[PDB]
Amino acid sequence: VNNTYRSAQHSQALLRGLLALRDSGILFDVVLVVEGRHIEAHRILLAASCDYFRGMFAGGLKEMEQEEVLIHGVSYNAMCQILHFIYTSELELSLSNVQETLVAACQLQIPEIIHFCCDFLMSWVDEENILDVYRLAELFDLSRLTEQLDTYILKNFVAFSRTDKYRQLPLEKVYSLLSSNRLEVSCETEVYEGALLYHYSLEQVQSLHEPPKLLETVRFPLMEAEVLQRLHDKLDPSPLRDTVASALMYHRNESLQPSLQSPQTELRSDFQCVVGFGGIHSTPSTVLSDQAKYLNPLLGEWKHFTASLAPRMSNQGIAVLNNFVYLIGGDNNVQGFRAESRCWRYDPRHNRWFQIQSLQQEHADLSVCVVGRYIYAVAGRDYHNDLNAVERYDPATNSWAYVAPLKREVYAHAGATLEGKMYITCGRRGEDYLKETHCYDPGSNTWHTLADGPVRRAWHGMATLLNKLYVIGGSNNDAGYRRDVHQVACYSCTSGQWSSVCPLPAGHGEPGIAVLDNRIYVLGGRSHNRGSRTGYVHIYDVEKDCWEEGPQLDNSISGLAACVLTLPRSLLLE
Amino acid sequence: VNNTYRSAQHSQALLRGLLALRDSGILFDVVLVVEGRHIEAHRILLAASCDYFRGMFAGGLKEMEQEEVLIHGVSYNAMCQILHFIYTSELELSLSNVQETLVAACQLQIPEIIHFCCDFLMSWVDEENILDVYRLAELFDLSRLTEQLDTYILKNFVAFSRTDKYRQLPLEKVYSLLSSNRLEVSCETEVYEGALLYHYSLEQVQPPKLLETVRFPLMEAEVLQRLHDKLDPSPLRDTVASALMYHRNESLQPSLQSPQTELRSDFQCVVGFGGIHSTPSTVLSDQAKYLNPLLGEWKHFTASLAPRMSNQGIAVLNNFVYLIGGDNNVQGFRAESRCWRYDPRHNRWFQIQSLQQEHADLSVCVVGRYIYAVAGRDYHNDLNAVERYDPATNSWAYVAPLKREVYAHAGATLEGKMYITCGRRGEDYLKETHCYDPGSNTWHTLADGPVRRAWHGMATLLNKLYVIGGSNNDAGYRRDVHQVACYSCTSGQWSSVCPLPAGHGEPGIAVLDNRIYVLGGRSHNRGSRTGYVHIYDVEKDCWEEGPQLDNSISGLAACVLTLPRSLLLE
Repeated sequence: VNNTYRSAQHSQALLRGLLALRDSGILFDVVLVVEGRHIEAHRILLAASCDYFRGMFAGGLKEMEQEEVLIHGVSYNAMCQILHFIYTSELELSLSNVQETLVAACQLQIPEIIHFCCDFLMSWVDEENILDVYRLAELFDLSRLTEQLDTYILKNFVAFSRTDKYRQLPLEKVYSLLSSNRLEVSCETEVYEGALLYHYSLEQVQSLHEPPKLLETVRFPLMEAEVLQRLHDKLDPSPLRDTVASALMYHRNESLQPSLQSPQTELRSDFQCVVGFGGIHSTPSTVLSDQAKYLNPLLGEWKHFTASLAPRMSNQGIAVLNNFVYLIGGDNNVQGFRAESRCWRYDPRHNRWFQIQSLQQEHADLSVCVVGRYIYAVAGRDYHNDLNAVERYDPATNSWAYVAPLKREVYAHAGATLEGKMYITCGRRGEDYLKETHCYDPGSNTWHTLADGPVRRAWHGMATLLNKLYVIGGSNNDAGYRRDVHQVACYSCTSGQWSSVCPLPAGHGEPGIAVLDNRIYVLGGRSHNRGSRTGYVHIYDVEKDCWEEGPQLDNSISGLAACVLTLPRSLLLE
Repeated sequence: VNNTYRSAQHSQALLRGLLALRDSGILFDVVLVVEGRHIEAHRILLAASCDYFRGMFAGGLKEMEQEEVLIHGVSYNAMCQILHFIYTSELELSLSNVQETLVAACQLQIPEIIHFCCDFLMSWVDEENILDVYRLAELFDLSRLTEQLDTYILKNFVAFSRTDKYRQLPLEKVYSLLSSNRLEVSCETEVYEGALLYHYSLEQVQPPKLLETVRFPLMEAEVLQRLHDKLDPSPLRDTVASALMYHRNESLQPSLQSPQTELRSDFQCVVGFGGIHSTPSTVLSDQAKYLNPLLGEWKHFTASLAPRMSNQGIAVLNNFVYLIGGDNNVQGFRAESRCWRYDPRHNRWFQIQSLQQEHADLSVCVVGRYIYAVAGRDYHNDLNAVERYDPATNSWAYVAPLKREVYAHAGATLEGKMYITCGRRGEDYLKETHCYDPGSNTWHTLADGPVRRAWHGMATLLNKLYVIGGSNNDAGYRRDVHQVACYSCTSGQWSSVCPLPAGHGEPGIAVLDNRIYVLGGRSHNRGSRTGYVHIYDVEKDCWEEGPQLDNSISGLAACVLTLPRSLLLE
């Protein structure tokens, strides 16, 4: 209790001394007189906040070496306002003096006070003072006022469309703002109405003869199919007609929609709230869940979502391509060994669903990584046993493309392509437990040597987090007994070294990779020591290097996987 | 409506500005020449560099507004220390700047500097620097290190007998520690010998007001009785004899209150033990954990032989509770055979004699020869036999009928005074409301309740009992009654309070530093008890998270006794 600390009450003592000196009419070093009115404040705090004011007050003239200080060749009102704002830490503005006060604060290099005043003015801006906001922002050129004005425009464009403010606003700026995928919109009809109001008189709307350039900013494929068809029915021959035809073709060819992507088919919404799909939860019975109810660590609470057309599959392989989550196969050995062939792919970005037919693949409980237009499948099993003959397939073309066969038979194992190279580690060839790890690169179409796991575990899948094999621990009876692995370490096979990563609090093989807010979150699996599924998950980031309590899942489940995707504002609206 | 935001890095900016002003060589307003030495510096920076300089030379007095300032007792060492502290922004002591600072601070008339030097010497006190530490302690004798110095002197009295630090050590603190009985000690055999050796020399073992300043009867006499028997005669032996009869007076513990039997400390709170919990949690409460305000949580401890009583009565009569039987049929009847009484004054508990009639959930006042109960009733039904409950004497005798027919009613001593509002004929709401005070044992005249409302939640509002609104099926829905009726004879005016969301029917009454807390309640809409505890302060006009009990029980008795060592240590 004798460590040297840092003084923090010196400023309070200095302010108290300055106030005592000022109240007694002594130690008058800085004096400001405005129209015969005297204002008392502590000059110590004011002179210690910025350097421009200190240099102006004490440049070295005769004013700084006398009881009375005179400022010649300067503006008395601006200097007095700046000094008052710096000393009293308050922004006293009016309906017409807001711009002058903001300019005075900016001249004093006060970011916090100026930003607070600008935010207060924006939040208390009347309709009759609309012209007093844009002009003030243009004249002041504040680093924060422009952003506040842009946010207000983006949030009140709907209200401005009805009023004449939309007409007064620049057309080029409005078009540029609409082009960016950040504006808050509800329906394509509203966007079209806003574009028409920007490109035509508001009174006229309440002229489609001339196709404006800003009309192309509206995403035709993102509109409703019926609405798009109705618009194209009366659409005259023009670039808008071509866009409508392209959108109609994309809608009618939804089977190959991912292969017919266009620059105008981009979404614009959220991106977090990872929503889990599938999986088998022991509580209250072994059934394939079809609801979207997860626990997003970023939000700090359980994720809320509505699963529409969610397939009833457990531990299904999840592959994300073109920002779309696809589920292929999926063993259901929890309720009994039975191979699953039917598979479906969802397209939340396109607001539709696709029934991707799957070919006859002799694999179960296998993970397929879609790298580019081709995919590779590893692990797998025969009809009643495991096998080492791994055959890949391409979901894009439903073709059984040839891939590198597995080095050893894998039972309930997984394999993912790290930096475009499939990796297989641990595993168990039936009763025998495999330990050698082979990283068969899909590009080379052959097996290759890879670094063995730091801990001699079995039935552990291979996952690629941050371009590294972030898998450690594992808990299964294939190691010899139901004994927990007391040694946990992260050995990067790609780098051939024990790269530093976040240690796993619990060891579980075949963990589902889930990245949210740059945090390596792994859940699911079963603990041999506990003799059941693990319902505890921790969301910790090695990069953050912060230890805290991760969100708890709603129920204990196994074989749950998730991926990063853009979520709509409807989920956050509830 | 202006607000003021202060950054946490402004101290560094102020220091940088002061350094820039000092290094500029300009903006000098005060010029002082002392001992023929001429320097240029800022007056504000110089004042802020030191601590006592700002309060001495910048106090706004006549000397602070003069060209020349007179300084007496200021040596070059003090100026060098101030300059070093200003330059390095560090304030600490070392092995080469300890004695010099203490010597130079004696003539500076700075109490803060002397106290800081004494604290630094105490934090760096070794066997080779005993004289310097003693000199620093004598120079300052800070009020914060006095207790530590006294404890160190007492624990090493053998060495302190010949050491000069004993004369400079505090005497009042040592005397207070010696007479104290709550001090942390792992034993009472070697500790007693050490205390005896510290207080008096070994030769004595083998007028003065300080000698009589020790309150032997107030402290624990159980361990000091043997020492006092062999000691000289004193008038403190009467308390030991008086307390001897209290061992065989467990039944009459509240009646045996004595002037020296006052309640030690004011550590009154709510303990999540006792009572019968039926809704909304089907878990029996057994952990007797006491919340620690220093720790902020009720840490678990070894609750060996803890008093486990179920559906026990709750009363506040001079920190002593007396009750007979127990009935909680409104929230679920539960037969129990364990009866416990909370007596923090005696720091002991005993099994009281069970009365013939199980009458409880009423107001018990420590008046007369025994505690009196207002009429009586069975566990859940009214009975034609009227008797008074006397658990202390276990005497079942017929009593006169009460003026108002009340069975299983609710009553408590609010703020140490008995009060009753409206009434209820058990679990069935009635139409006639009469306020009978259990303390007076008579139907005192009061204002008639215009609205048939009862079994509401009562809290401490305007230092008086107040019932506002209510929650029952008499209004036809689960709404709030706009009319609020409160009887405050002492206040003389109605106390406005927010309506109680949960009704309080025959619950335990607890006072914790004039802060009413409600656990459980009555929820007619849910068909069970309240699964959450909420406090609705009228002044706050908002819902705040109060102390959440471990078990959401209703009418759970609170026991105050000696806490476990692990629980006390938190």
